[PDB]
Amino acid sequence: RFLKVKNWETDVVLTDTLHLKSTLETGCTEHICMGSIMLPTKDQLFPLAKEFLDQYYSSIKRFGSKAHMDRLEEVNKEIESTSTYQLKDTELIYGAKHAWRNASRCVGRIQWSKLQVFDARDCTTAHGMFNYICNHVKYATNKGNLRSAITIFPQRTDGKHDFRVWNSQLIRYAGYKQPDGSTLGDPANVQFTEICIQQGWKAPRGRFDVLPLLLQANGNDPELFQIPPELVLEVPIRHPKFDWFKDLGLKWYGLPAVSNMLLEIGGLEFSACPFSGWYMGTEIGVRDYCDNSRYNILEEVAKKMDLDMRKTSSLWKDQALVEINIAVLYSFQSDKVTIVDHHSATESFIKHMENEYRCRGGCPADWVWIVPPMSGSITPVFHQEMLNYRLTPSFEYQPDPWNTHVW
Amino acid sequence: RFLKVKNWETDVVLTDTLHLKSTLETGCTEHICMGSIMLPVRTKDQLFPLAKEFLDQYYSSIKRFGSKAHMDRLEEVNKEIESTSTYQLKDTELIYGAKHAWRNASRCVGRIQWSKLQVFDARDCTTAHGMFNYICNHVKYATNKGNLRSAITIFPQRTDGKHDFRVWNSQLIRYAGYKQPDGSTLGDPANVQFTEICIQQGWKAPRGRFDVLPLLLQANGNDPELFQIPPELVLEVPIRHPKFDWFKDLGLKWYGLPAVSNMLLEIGGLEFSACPFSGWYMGTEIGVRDYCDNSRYNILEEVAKKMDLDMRKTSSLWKDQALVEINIAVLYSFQSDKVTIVDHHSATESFIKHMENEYRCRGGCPADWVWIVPPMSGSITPVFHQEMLNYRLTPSFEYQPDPWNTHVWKG
Ligand code: HEM
Ligand code: HEM
Ligand SMILES: Cc1cc(N)nc(CCc2cncc(N3CCOCC3)c2)c1
Ligand SMILES: Cc1cc(N)nc(CCc2cncc(N3CCOCC3)c2)c1
Ligand SMILES: C[C@H](O)[C@H](O)[C@H]1CNc2nc(N)[nH]c(=O)c2N1
Ligand SMILES: C[C@H](O)[C@H](O)[C@H]1CNc2nc(N)[nH]c(=O)c2N1
Ligand SMILES: [Zn+2]
Repeated sequence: RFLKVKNWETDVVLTDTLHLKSTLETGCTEHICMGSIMLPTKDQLFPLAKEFLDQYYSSIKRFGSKAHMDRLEEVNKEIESTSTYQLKDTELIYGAKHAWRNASRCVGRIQWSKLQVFDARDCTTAHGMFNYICNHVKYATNKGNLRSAITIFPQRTDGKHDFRVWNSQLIRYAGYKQPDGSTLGDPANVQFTEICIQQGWKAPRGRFDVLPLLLQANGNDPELFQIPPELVLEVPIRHPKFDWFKDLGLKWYGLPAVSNMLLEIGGLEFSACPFSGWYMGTEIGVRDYCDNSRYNILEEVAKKMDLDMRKTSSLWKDQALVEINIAVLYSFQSDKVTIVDHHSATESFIKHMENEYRCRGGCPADWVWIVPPMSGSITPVFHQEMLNYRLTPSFEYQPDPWNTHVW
Repeated sequence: RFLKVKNWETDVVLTDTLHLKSTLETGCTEHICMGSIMLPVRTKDQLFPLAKEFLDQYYSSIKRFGSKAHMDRLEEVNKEIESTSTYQLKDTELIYGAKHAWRNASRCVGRIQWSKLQVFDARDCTTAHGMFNYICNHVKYATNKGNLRSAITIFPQRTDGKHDFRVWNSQLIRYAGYKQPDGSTLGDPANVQFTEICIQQGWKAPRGRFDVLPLLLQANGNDPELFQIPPELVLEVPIRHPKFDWFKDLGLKWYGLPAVSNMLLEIGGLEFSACPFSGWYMGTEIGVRDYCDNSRYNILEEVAKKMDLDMRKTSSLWKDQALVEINIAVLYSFQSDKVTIVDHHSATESFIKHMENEYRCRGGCPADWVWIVPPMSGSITPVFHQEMLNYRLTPSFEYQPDPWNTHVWKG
């Protein structure tokens, strides 16, 4: 019931007690572990609201106060009457920050308290949504000095009036299938890129075409909008030692901005809540560039290095992987765009974890996602035992809109 | 109940039904995953169900379930239990059992080799000297002049737990580690405590950086005895790099034979507390963990210095750059000396094929992702993108406490 987590590199042991407040289920059972699986009414709503407001007033050292009691009362009133309720701005801000704080797969949570929250609950149209997203992007990019932010659109009602951003990130490159069987651009977006064209997008059929936004307001049909290019800060990729690198023609964007998740606060569901921070180097260089199902350029970089690609045991893949990540980190720092290497980030997360164990009594963490895709065991998170469980408020996954949307 | 696992690189989906035959716990609950946690006297009462369950498996595998041969064996075992509180495995059962323990080892990326395991029955062993001889023969056979062969040696099973056989070493071959007055460490930091135990037990320590530890062997619950493995039986590989001539000057070498000796083999309710098993190394085990862990030989610094990497900011990825060269060197050295070894790309690719095969013919393959995924270059191996189910089948290898923490000293 009270749990121990050991670091095996430093022998340090923390005691987790926060997990006893775990509400949601994990997929796992006493018989089977699923830690590596990617995705496993009025009555319902009242307790959910109470649990939240309780922890809120607790955080502000005003638990059991009349302000607490009165709010619990008032929210209770509003639910019995309207079958839902609205969050005060302070609650909303607390809720968003805490959903990040509870994101077990996020290595960047040491920054959790410095989240800019833009309240877009007054939004009513796709054009209104577009305005808010543009402003989000601009605030967050900040000429390269990136800042964490979330923009929150109206909460779900009867499920027929959902607000959705159909893109998975605010900023991604298009994917096109070629007649010659291969793929141009980003293969991960071939379907979304189809839907865009299917909805009227004029694709320049290039390799790094910033996708248009597809915005759905109030359960309506989704509309297309192009982000002003001047707001999409991109970084050309060069190597600090290999001149030929530039010739590969690689660039990537500076703003990672997740837009398809569902924010749940106090039993309320915010289906459109795009949020952004800044990249860890490996996300781009390792995943985006070198994954087979992506830009998959390892072979090309390897050939320009003239490494022996005759036998896997020359580790040419690994050698190429390193230069590529060296270059990505190099380009961003050169262009003065915020980015963090996997060493510094994981070290930050260790400090954060210790902080959370000390001031909160634990920190839900998912080892499978915290450990970077390269160099895993030379980072301190590798040797860190972690406990995974789900606390609310939270970001949850949600189905792709196109499967759901009644047209 | 069916369970689906997906590969996100290939979209190959698999169905698990094998998890239904799982009985042991995992550590996880509906409200917590402990999947990244490293660690999660038996009566006639629970013993016979365990016996029966095993013998049913065994006779299914040889296509003789429900046979008279099957039934007589059950009644044989039953009577042996109620009259002697334990029972003895036939040799055929012991072999079947050890192979399956490996096959069920959810943390082992090397399980594709599981059917080819030489099993040495050391159950007639009664003394430490007898243990030394068995272990020496295991090492000689397994090493096979560098053309390594998988093997396991099985010593007598636990009885009342007051007469255990144990190998006190964690691996049959390992380098000493000595803590110095100034706080630093000579040798392998992982083995400091064991080295001390040995030294206390009368081992004369050469005190170098690559001293092969002696065997500390407990037979029948008696106090353990020291034995030195004959050096001619200890295959070692000088580490050098194919491009970097200064690399040999680092003075590194490693032993060829990975051989785990502190685990507990459970078959049909029987506990075999001494069961050293060995295979061959995956490159990263040496080049990533043994050399580059902070709490091990920690040569990342020096290698990076000699490559003259930019070590002022970690953003140069000097740590990663050096890590790769060390692993290239480990592979290059073993291959050049014709000592069997596998790189992490070949190993994980093979495990993936094995796994898919296990799903088809067997209905599943329990796998611990946290352990299967290699400790460098993780996402450019196919296992990174593979959803895996973890659960516990028997027979199995279990951890067991260190013997110096439980042993009752005789004198
Ligand atoms: C500020 C710097 C940030 C860094 C360095 C960072 C880093 C990461 C990384 C590396 C992942 C792993 C996902 C993958 O590799 O595919 C991740 C996931 C995640 N991050 Fe953070 N992030 C940052 C900001 C944020 C912010 C501002 C939020 C929310 C307010 C957030 C919420 C999440 C969530 C919910 C996930 C899990 C998403 C999923 O399940 O796919 N992150 N983050
Ligand atoms: C023959 C080639 C083999 C290879 C390449 C191999 C590879 C590995 C690796 C890399 C690990 C994880 C090690 C680590 O944490 O550093 C492992 C774990 C394991 N292997 Fe294998 N192995 C092989 C043979 C065997 C054999 C013959 C057995 C038993 C008969 C076996 C049983 C196990 C067990 C029980 C574990 C879990 C160890 C632990 O929890 O500490 N392996 N294997
Ligand atoms: C804010 C942020 C910063 C950062 N450095 N990295 C990410 C991760 C982006 C990201 C990571 N993993 C899965 C998704 N998807 C969108 C959510 O649904 C699954 C796919 C997105 C997000
Ligand atoms: C047989 C075999 C082959 C191979 N290539 N690699 C290993 C490594 C097994 C291994 C890895 N890590 C810790 C332990 N220990 C044994 C259990 O107790 C802790 C030490 C064992 C074993
Ligand atoms: C905390 C975590 O479980 C621990 O560091 C594990 C992670 N994965 C591992 N994987 C392997 N192969 N070997 C290990 O020792 C570990 N250690
Ligand atoms: C199958 C496996 O769970 C899948 O590849 C996971 C593994 N770990 C990950 N870790 C991060 N950071 N991001 C990911 O997308 C994944 N994918
Ligand atoms: Zn689990």
